[PDB]
Amino acid sequence: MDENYFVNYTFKDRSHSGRVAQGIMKLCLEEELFADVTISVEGREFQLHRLVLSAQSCFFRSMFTSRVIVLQDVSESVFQLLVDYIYHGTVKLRAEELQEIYEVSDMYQLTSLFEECSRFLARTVQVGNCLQVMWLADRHSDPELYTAAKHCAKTHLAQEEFLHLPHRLLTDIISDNPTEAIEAWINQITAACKHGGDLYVVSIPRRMWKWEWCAPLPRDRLQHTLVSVPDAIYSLGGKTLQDTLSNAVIYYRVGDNVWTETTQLEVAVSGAAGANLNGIIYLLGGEENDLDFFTKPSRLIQCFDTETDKCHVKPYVLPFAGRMHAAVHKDLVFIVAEGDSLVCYNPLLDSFTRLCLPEASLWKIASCNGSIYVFRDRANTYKLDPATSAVTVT
Amino acid sequence: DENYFVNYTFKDRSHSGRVAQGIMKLCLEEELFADVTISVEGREFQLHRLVLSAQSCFFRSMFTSVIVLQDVSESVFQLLVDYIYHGTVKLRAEELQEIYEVSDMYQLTSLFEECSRFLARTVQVGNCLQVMWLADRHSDPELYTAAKHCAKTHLAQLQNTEEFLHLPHRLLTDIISDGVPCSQNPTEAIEAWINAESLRTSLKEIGENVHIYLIGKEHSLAVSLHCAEDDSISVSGQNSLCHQITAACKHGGDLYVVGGSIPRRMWKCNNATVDWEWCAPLPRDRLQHTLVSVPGKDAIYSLGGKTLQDTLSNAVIYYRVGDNVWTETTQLEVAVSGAAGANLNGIIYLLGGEENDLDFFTKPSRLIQCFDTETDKCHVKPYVLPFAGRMHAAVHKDLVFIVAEGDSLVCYNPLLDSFTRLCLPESLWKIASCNGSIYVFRDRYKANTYKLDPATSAVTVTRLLTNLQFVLA
Amino acid sequence: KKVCYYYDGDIGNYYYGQGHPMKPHRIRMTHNLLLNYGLYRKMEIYRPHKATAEEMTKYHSDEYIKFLRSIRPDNMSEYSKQMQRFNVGEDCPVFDGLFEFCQLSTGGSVAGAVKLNRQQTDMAVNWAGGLHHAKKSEASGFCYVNDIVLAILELLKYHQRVLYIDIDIHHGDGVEEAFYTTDRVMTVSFHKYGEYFPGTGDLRDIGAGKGKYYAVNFPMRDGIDDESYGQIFKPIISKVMEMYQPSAVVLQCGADSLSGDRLGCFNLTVKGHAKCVEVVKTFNLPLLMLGGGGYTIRNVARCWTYETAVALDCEIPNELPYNDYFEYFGPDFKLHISPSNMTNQNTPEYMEKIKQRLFENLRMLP
Ligand SMILES: Cn1nnc(-c2ccc3c(c2)[nH]c2nc(Cc4ccccc4)nc(N[C@H]4CC[C@H](N)CC4)c23)n1
Ligand SMILES: [Zn+2]
Repeated sequence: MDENYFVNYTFKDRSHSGRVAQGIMKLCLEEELFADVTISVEGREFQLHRLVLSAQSCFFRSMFTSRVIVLQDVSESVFQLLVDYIYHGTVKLRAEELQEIYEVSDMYQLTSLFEECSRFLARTVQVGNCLQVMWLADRHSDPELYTAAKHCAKTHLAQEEFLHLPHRLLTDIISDNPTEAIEAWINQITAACKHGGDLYVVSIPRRMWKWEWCAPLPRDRLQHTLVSVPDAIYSLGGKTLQDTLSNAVIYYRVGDNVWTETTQLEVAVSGAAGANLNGIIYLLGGEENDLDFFTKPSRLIQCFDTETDKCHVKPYVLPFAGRMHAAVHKDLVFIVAEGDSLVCYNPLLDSFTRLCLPEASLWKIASCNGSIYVFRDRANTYKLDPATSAVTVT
Repeated sequence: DENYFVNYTFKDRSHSGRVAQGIMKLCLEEELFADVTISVEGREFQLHRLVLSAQSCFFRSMFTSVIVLQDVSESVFQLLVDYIYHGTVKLRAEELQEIYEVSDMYQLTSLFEECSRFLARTVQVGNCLQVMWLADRHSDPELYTAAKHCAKTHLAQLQNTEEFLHLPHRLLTDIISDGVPCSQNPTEAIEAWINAESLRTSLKEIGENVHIYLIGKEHSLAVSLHCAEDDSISVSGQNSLCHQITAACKHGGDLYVVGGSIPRRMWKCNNATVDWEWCAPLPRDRLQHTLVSVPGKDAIYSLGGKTLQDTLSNAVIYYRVGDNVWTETTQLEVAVSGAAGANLNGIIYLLGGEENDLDFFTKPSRLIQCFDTETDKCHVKPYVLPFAGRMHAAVHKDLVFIVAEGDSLVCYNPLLDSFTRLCLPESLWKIASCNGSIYVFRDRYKANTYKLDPATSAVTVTRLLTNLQFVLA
Repeated sequence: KKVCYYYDGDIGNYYYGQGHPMKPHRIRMTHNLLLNYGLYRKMEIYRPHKATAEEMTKYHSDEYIKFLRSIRPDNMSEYSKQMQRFNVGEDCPVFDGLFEFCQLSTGGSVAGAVKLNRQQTDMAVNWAGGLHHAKKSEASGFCYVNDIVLAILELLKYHQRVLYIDIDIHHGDGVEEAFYTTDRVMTVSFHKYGEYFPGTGDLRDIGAGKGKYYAVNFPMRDGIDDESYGQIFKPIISKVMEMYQPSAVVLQCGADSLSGDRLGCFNLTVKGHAKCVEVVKTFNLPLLMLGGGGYTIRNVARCWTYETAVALDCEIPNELPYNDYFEYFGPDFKLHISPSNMTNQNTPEYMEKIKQRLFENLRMLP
């Protein structure tokens, strides 16, 4: 550069963003000052602030720049929590006032909340309300929610809202007993993985069968993970033939039966659980190195970026260490192990959620299109609804 | 957040940035919602009560209780407000005194501490008394000590500063409280200070000690230097260990060398005698391990280094000076060898070396990893150095000077995570910091030593071992 | 029982070069301490015969031995391409009369092993041998000839299965390499591991092939004290000899393990170190105590007299006799040393995990 620290340099305060954020938090809601505006919703009056409202929302900037002002279609509760979000930044989302918050936060320019409610409305879509959600995602500019509504409309198309559905939506619904429904119209082994209906399985740790034959692994490993990224099957971690923990990662392109080598994990783990989340690979705990000569149950989270080919440890630790098995339901991973203590991990947010399990053996959690299926190692097929936390025997 | 499918709290980690970047884009780019007008020297500025109150605790006390101030100047106010709104300001040496006083008066601590550190880093004997008095008035501990220390080191020259004569007794006593080596002759100036009991009852003479040790000529000789007079260096020791030194560290006024056949032993020269002592041998078979001396722990650290099997070692072992024992500590994040090592007020920095390449090789390294002595934990800096390889780092004041292969010389500051390129006159060089200056030594001479100051980036030539394998600060 | 002592008088005159750690003078120190200590009379003292090169080459390659026979300080400029492939020259320096010392060291070790070989005695204290690092093809460590291998090889002629316990800080890689494959020799070393000189001993490494489950190595960390060492040593050897039942033990007492060593990171007391000898003595088998690695010559002497006293089952006092080397020892002038305090990174769970793992490494032993 051209800045002598002994003569002239510029100082960048990395704590400025937090300082102003908390200054707003403390000096706006806890004690009301410098309000300079008043907004009335359904009778209730909110003593807001012009600057904050027009700072992270361009509806209140384009609508303020160009005394008491009354809104048109928002509830007094929903708008109040919106105010909290625009002021605190941490709001409490609830499934009852979800359909409304989606629209009000969309017609306001609050993008982060718009995506948040989009994810909420996409992970709680039900076949009964699927078509209504599809119409909701049609009126508003939401492609991701539109596809999520399309899936539940397609994978359950066999079973009012569909009777009067316009042909425009029906074309997209049918693009991806179909004819009967459309008649009405608008009138041993070490590792393994499932790649779109191909139950690939790993004599010696080199054989692969699909039975059939495939290219052999470029490394002999045990207790190595295996994922099904849709565009190759990845192998990470493991224990070497010399009883030492592995640290290498290799692809497997389905088209060309070659295993390419790539970046190494920052922490060599074994027996970890693997979960692919929309192109990012999550390794779940495992048997980490201990005392430089043995292993220990571990609670560590490994985020490996497939597109960019990088690896990283998040500081957060799993609630229960040791061997674990995980599955991807929707937008998040459900993690279980022996102990009947199911946990839910949502990678986008920084938080877990614990849930009780029947006492009933190491559990084996799955993730079907319909719902979750937690198996027992000894205890029959189960199906639990995460919304109610209630499990029903098959 | 009981149930993600029913009800949970939603937290935006990007909200603070959404607001901070929604404030610059409005309150400055397109002035709106300006409730309050504040004028400095007849220069009105349209300002918001909310932002200034949310950052300053002094303006808030005025808003709650067209304001016009008196002490502050217009130019310093412009960038002060551009700091409140932006957070980034361009500090300049000429006007920093005013920034110090104004920012302290406005309780803006961040831009008060960073100029309480700018002042503490550019303090010289010309203005040492003035800054020390100012720090006393503004009740600044770190700058007060960093100004009294400079005054106490150069007390001999300050005897005719005309401010030493016009000083309150408390300040003179605090100056003569510690340090003040006999080379400066404290009694001579103290006698003229009256022109009188506390001054003479407590004046501890530290005594000048050798502060620079060169190792070289390969019967390898270790010569000692002590910068004296003005901008001049001298010689006060020609000790020869008659062994093969492979590593060294300077702790206090002592030179802890390591080496000999099977270089695992230790020695120590007090520089007061040619009688070497014997210390606990290094408990590891490692070479190219950096030696860092931490005076605030009375310890010497050995970090990194190659093993006898040509595999890099990420092991750190310290050595207590009093107990005379080597003890293990937390390992480094990545293994290095030959990395320059510098300790900055308790934090040990490992700069570069030869990181292990993927294909069983030792690539030249550019990482900066720091291991905190107090927390005893090590972590890697996200950014990297511009040059990689062998280099000789020397802490100067609060920042690190790094001369690698070539002639480029960066000035890494850890707090700001920023560098500053400086061009040396036109060979792998070496540097150190005697007194309050930087000395740069040529690896092989057959001019040898250049003394430079970062201010004005000037390199003055100042003026016998053929080889210079090790130079210690 | 009867005790045999082997020491040639002119074994402390083999200067290793200036500044080298290993000084064979320590061998004289012990033998000078024994006379003034009132122990020489009680023990049968012999004189070691220079082992012939043809006898020395029973394990080492013939070219290596001839190279040793010819290398001299003067006739060395021509001998320049041989030092760079035999590891001689820098770490294992050449010195005046190198091969003569190489024969004196192997002499008493093989004569002793002959004496227990003939079922004539019980203990053979050769404080001059114990060089456990010289590899078959070339030198290593500070050694040149691995006298231990010749001693074991002599025992193997008559004894069926033989033990070798090593308590030197280093791994003694030479002996292990010499008997990795074979099942007739059970080597158990208590070394220090992790960025140390040998670098070969690891819990995962055992004798390959026919030597499966034999070469029991115990890695350790720095600063292990006497109580931990006692607690670990006994319940392993008492199980090894309980599933191996060796006919004879070859036990090596390296003096690196003591505290205050030049090249050792351990923390030990002479009682703690010379308790391995009172442990093995209670098994009542032919026992061959060798010398070995020791670099604190003052502590090496203090250590090596004490196991000599233990072998005789004699009791000896702390006050040192006024010998020739009396001025060398500490101002207290006592025999027993106190351990300067240093942290023991051998945590109880760590040692217990290794002890258990070793226990199944011997329960699988046939
Ligand atoms: C039973 N026993 N007692 N003491 C030893 C012993 C024996 C040897 C060494 C040693 C201890 N410590 C040492 N440290 C170093 C410094 C170093 C460390 C890491 C990487 C490079 C150098 N180099 C050593 N030797 C080299 C081997 C290659 C040869 N070309 C020159 C000499 C040795 N064994
Ligand atoms: Zn040894």
